[PDB]
Amino acid sequence: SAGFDRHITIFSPEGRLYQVEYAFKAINQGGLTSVAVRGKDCAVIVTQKKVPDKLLDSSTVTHLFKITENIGCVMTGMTADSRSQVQRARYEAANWKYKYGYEIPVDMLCKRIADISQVYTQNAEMRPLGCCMILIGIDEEQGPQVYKCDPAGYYCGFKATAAGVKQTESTSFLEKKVKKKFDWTFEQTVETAITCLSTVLSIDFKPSEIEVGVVTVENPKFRILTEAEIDAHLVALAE
Amino acid sequence: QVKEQSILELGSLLAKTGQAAELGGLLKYVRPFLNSISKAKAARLVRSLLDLFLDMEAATGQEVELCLECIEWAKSEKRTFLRQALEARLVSLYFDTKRYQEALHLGSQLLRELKKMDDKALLVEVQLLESKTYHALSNLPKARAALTSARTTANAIYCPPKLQATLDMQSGIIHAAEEKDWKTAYSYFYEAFEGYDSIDSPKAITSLKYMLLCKIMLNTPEDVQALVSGKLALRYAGRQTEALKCVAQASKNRSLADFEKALTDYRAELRDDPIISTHLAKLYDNLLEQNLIRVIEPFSRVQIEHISSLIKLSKADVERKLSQMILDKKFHGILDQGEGVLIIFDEPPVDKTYEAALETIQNMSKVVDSLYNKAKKL
Amino acid sequence: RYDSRTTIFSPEGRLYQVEYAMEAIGHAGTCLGILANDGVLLAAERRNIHKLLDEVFFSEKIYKLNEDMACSVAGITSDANVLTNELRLIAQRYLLQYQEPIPCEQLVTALCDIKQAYTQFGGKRPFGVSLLYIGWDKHYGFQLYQSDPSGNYGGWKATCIGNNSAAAVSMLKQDYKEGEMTLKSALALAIKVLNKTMDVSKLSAEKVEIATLTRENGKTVIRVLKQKEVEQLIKKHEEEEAKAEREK
Amino acid sequence: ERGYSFSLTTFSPSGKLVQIEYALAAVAGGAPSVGIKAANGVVLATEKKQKSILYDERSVHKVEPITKHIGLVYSGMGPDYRVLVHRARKLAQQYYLVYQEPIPTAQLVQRVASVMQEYTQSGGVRPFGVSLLICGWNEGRPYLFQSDPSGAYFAWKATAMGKNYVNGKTFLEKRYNEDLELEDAIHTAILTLKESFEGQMTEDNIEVGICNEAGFRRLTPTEVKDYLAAIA
Amino acid sequence: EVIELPLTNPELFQRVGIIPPKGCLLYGPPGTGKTLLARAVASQLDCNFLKVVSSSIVDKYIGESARLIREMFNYARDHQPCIIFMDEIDAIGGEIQRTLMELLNQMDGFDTLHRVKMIMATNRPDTLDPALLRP
Amino acid sequence: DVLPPEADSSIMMLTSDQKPDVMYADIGGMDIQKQEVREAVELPLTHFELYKQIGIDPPRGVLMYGPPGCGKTMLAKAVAHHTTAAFIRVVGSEFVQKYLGEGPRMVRDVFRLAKENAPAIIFIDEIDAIATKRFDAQTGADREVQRILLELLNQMDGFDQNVNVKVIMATNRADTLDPALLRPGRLDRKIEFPLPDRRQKRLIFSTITSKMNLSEEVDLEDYVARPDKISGADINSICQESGMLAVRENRYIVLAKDFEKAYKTVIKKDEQEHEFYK
Amino acid sequence: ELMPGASGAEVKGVCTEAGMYALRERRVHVTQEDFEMAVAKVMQKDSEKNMSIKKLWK
Ligand SMILES: Nc1ncnc2c1ncn2[C@@H]1O[C@H](COP(=O)(O)OP(=O)(O)O)[C@@H](O)[C@H]1O
Ligand SMILES: Nc1ncnc2c1ncn2[C@@H]1O[C@H](COP(=O)(O)OP(=O)(O)O)[C@@H](O)[C@H]1O
Ligand SMILES: [Mg+2]
Repeated sequence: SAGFDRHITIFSPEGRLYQVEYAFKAINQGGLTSVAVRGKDCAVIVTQKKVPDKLLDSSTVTHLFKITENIGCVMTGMTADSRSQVQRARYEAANWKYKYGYEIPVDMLCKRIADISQVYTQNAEMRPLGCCMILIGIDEEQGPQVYKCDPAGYYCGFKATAAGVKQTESTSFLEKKVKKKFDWTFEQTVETAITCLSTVLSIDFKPSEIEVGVVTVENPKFRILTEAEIDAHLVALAE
Repeated sequence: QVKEQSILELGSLLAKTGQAAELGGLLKYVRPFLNSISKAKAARLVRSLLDLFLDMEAATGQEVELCLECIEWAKSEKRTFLRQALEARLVSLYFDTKRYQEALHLGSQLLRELKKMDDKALLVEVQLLESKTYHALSNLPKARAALTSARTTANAIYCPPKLQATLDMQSGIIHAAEEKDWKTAYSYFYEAFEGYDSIDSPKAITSLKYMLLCKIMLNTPEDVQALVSGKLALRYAGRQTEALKCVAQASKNRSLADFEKALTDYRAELRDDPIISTHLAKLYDNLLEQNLIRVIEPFSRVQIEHISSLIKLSKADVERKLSQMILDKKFHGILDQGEGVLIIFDEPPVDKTYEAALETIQNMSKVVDSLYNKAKKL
Repeated sequence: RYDSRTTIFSPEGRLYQVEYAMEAIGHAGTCLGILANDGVLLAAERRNIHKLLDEVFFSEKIYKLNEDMACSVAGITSDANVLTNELRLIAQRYLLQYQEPIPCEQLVTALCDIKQAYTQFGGKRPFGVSLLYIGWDKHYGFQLYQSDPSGNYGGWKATCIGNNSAAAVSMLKQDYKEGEMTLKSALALAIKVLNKTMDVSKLSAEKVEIATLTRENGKTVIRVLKQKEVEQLIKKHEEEEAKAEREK
Repeated sequence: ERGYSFSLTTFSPSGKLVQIEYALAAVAGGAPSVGIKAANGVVLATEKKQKSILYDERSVHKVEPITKHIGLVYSGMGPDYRVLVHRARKLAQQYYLVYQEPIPTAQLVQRVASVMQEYTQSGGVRPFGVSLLICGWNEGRPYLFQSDPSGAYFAWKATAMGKNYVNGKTFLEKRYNEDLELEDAIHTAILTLKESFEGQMTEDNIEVGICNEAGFRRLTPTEVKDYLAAIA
Repeated sequence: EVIELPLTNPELFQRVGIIPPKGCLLYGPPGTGKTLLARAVASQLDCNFLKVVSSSIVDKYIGESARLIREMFNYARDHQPCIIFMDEIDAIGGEIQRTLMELLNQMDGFDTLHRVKMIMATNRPDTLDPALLRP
Repeated sequence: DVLPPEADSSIMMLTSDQKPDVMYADIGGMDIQKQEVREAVELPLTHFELYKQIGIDPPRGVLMYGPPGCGKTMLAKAVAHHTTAAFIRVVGSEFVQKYLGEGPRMVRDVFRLAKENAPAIIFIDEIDAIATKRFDAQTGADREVQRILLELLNQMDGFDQNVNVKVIMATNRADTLDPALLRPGRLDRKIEFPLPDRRQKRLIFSTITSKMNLSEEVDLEDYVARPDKISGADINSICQESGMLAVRENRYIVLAKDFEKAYKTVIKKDEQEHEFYK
Repeated sequence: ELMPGASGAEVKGVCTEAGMYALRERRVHVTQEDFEMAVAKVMQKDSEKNMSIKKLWK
């Protein structure tokens, strides 16, 4: 049964690609968790910021990457593979803008990244990148958009999603959340994201242990909240 | 196109007004029009017109003649599909008219051709009709065989909700008739009720009735009320539902007075239904037997009058029932009509010794015959 | 074991992958070809005949390569498709270069050469397709050819491949008259041998497709027989069997 | 013969390419999909049931257009479906550029089957773990085909692939008639999916596309809801 | 909440009308106090905690089929009242297929008069299969 | 003197105190399967005169095949409870052992024990392990498993006609297994145990919940009418989980909310699914 | 004729199943239709049921 799990191109007798599943398991090897919530007029990503050393430059530990002035991404999994996929996505966005004039939709960013991942899955040349990408962007005529891209090459839009070690619990908490109809304001969206992360981690969430990226209809620019804004959101959440 | 619609609407209005001779004349007059139109359309129209003619209560006796003349017309025009449709509806009419023997004959003479032809829906309908008339003729094994054949053919085609509901009805009826397992009869009746409800057909209420009847036969009458207060059952709540409710209440209270009162009140809904009437009579007889045994344990020489007072029936009915139980090797005792008593005793075993002694006497009678076969050699 | 790769010689000098492809040909549907005076025909069984399968190509086993050539097919579906397309390409390249139809045999050799390549170069599985060729040219007239997954080919007058190929070839050996066989007799022989080889009885026509090749006023018409003529061929076979029953 | 289940370029001693059969098993373990051809056109329906409400139903569409008159649904792996869709669209555009006429359905099916075959003729590359059901309309006639990872394409009148495909086929041959219409086709396809659909058919849980004379169009969720109400 | 009801109040299950829950998996890293928790609750109810040390309780072990079943049943529950555990905490939770079928046959469903409560504490979550997730 | 035969549990030999205590009443809605199994292994041991009258040699082997958790093992239990013969229960995993030649030895020992304690019924449980197709074997393990299958075939229908014993087998697929085992001589009857439908599911719900406290507002039909394809094991799991949910909230009467929660919990069977196989 | 190439034990099974139909109908005789449908039950063949697999070999 499990003797077919050494080459990504080998189908198991049950029709399962085990190497892709192993990349999915490697997604959790980063040890962190990221949650994305799409509000009525904004999208928000919050990721764990684990700096287990006073010597690290906390500025460069960021897992939030700006793929394009309007499209932001949060990475989960191995850091090197995630950064490689980030540069690939940035190059794809630049190529789209150069070849078609207008800015690439987040739809196409995740679609192209998933296509590259699938090509790596079908041709046994490169090991699949065990990094999950979550892209947020204000796509005109559709509002905010949040998309998730996996090592398998399956890209999907989400009202709210999560990735990392605590993915099932965060997704369950969000599923409990997005069901009770509510005014998904920007503050409400950040509140939902932070509450998801705190509930699944049971952490008091000092402002330096998390990173928040924000895109809004009012300003369709990928913005990373400063520590003061994180503190303000946390104290608003507590009361 | 216009002519067909006008004919069908005129037939519907006439059936609403009920002029059987006029409808028959219209059907005869539209016969030349059938050749001028297509085949399936003409079959659909003839089926609709005959259904409208037959549905009304104008039991003038010309229904069978009209069906036979339609069949002879179809044979003249060699329209086999419509011909088999007329035969199937004629079998149904014969079954509904209590003319079971000719229904059986027509079904038997048609089933061969309907097996040859691939129209398996008509074959399923005819097999169900054969099972129905066999059950109405008390030939339970043959009805079960016909129903099983109908189910085997049904699990090879798309059964419409009406056909599936009829299938479940007949399966539940057959299972109820064989009084050995009532849970599956209840399940099949519930399936038929759901299927009939999905199409808002009238027979759905009958299904409900049978389900309630089933819930009484597993001596769990309370659920009958719980079945009446169900989402699908509120719509069908009526006189029949309250009839079965009070019958279930009488069964729960073990009261034959209440049982007879319920039977007398809703005589239209408890005696006009052969299945309901038969099963309720069986249940009443069993309840009478059980109560008679219950009130007979303490006494030894109680009079019939005291038992009649205890169980609240007539003296003659109690005496006849007691004689039946005594004759049928039920509770041991002998009635003394001279003074009025039913004595009870302990039925001495049989004295196995004497029976074995008789067997040994027979055995050595055989041995003596064998010795008579011997001793011929001097 | 010496069967992991197509390019590994067994210690006895046997290419086990090639033999595996040859034996795998037996899984393919029965397709038969008979040569006869002024004609040459192929017949094939439709195999998968499910009622929900629309029949829109009408030639799922018979293909027309050139103007005066046709081929049967028995093997992997994809390999058969690519082999037939490449046969058509070779024939059209020859026609473009020489402005003359390719003389049958050469075409076979051409395709066969390519098949041989897949049995020699590494990293390529042998073409698990064997196919019959019928044709006519200006050199040897009507010709019937047999191909193998190994790329070996041979001229034949009557031969079959696929399911129950041995029984069909034995029946053809028994009931073939060299020199004095016509198109009608060849069709009757094909029908009877298909009936005997196909385990299904009465040999229902829609389960069998027959394509004939005949020369008509210098036009080398290639016909695929519609169902209607196969009905009357089956009826003819049934009535001959009934007449042969008269001996009892 | 487990020793021959790894190489895509190695015949088993029984002459079976086992890896292609494993790809077909992966196909059969996919989401149920049905495709039925009526005298008015073709209908392709599929179950787009997400794992949770979080997934955006309208983000990705399973039933996709290839040309104005050709549509195509799938059963099997998801990511390979997009690659096959892109290659089918590119082949259609190439045919249009060469011949100035929209590609016939049979020709597109043949070219797509060849493309799928290209991934089964070499080691180190995996066969497309998806099966394609392609609808088209040409010459006043509906066309429905199924292309497989093996590169084999047939001309299904009515079929179902994916989970409980045997149940879908068994439901067919009963509710399917060659003289139906596009509306009856839609109803029959929805019922066939209902035979293998777990839960309520929410309008966002089912994707249906119609290949009629006017071309191929994926049904909007409003029409899907209307048809579901007409059926249930 | 999982165990005290079968010990203290077995009659509530009859009140509702359901067989007591047998398989309770306290899965987690070894050496974190799983058996310590079990001994703590056992001492809270002073019930004899017969943790399985394989010998006289091995069931799935394919060396012997039914004699091992006999030892599993008779040694515990019958002789010693109740409260069981198991060793090789992650071995059976994770011929291997036949071993799993025999495990399912061993554990499937037994008489509740005699307690063979399988409080397992497997060390890892990935060492599980859906064949055991049934209540 | 001669001591009385000391025949005991031996291998299994289900004793009168070891009956599974499951009756046909405890089974909800397996009418066709119940009828076939009763005609095969219960009717011959009681009403053999009918078989002699027709002269048909009543069957010796039946196999129940269907999705797991559909009631095959429980039906075997019910047959065991309501039998007058000597029941023997064994799974197709206890046969496969180390020390080659113990599997076939176990098979022949079981069949000899059944012959000695005639009449007897042997319920061979899950059999996909050893009944698989006898393809060309090239290893010791393959040779031994095919040896086990061959011994099973020889014991079931061989030179030594057993007579007065019955063999019952269970399988999930029935597409596998050697045609020699599926021979009409060996396994005469092949009963299918499909997933319960709207009818069978209603009977299963009524049977399982006929013991539970339930409540007036609990309408099982709302759960029967759901189009989800769930098995009898799933029905039992739903009922037990609903009862546990009611108990946890300290309630002696099962309400509809806990039923809905348990049904939603049990229905969820995707787990991960990796969302690309689908 | 209705048994095209059985095993011989399948014939005995056919007779046994015809007798079983007679028993289930509580009769002692056996009819021709009974024998034919018993043949149909005993001749139960398991096809591939996957046209994708069957169409691999053209
Ligand atoms: N909560 C705790 N308090 C005190 N000691 C503990 C606690 N948890 C674990 N320990 C210590 O760690 C060890 C736990 O081992 P245990 O979890 O029983 O391993 P296993 O479950 O594999 O037998 C014991 O030796 C115990 O002394
Ligand atoms: N018809 C039914 N009525 C009541 N309970 C059932 C029914 N079918 C299955 N079950 C429940 O599901 C379980 C099935 O167990 P088992 O017989 O081992 O399944 P299988 O034999 O299919 O593996 C039983 O414990 C029983 O409680
Ligand atoms: Mg079981």
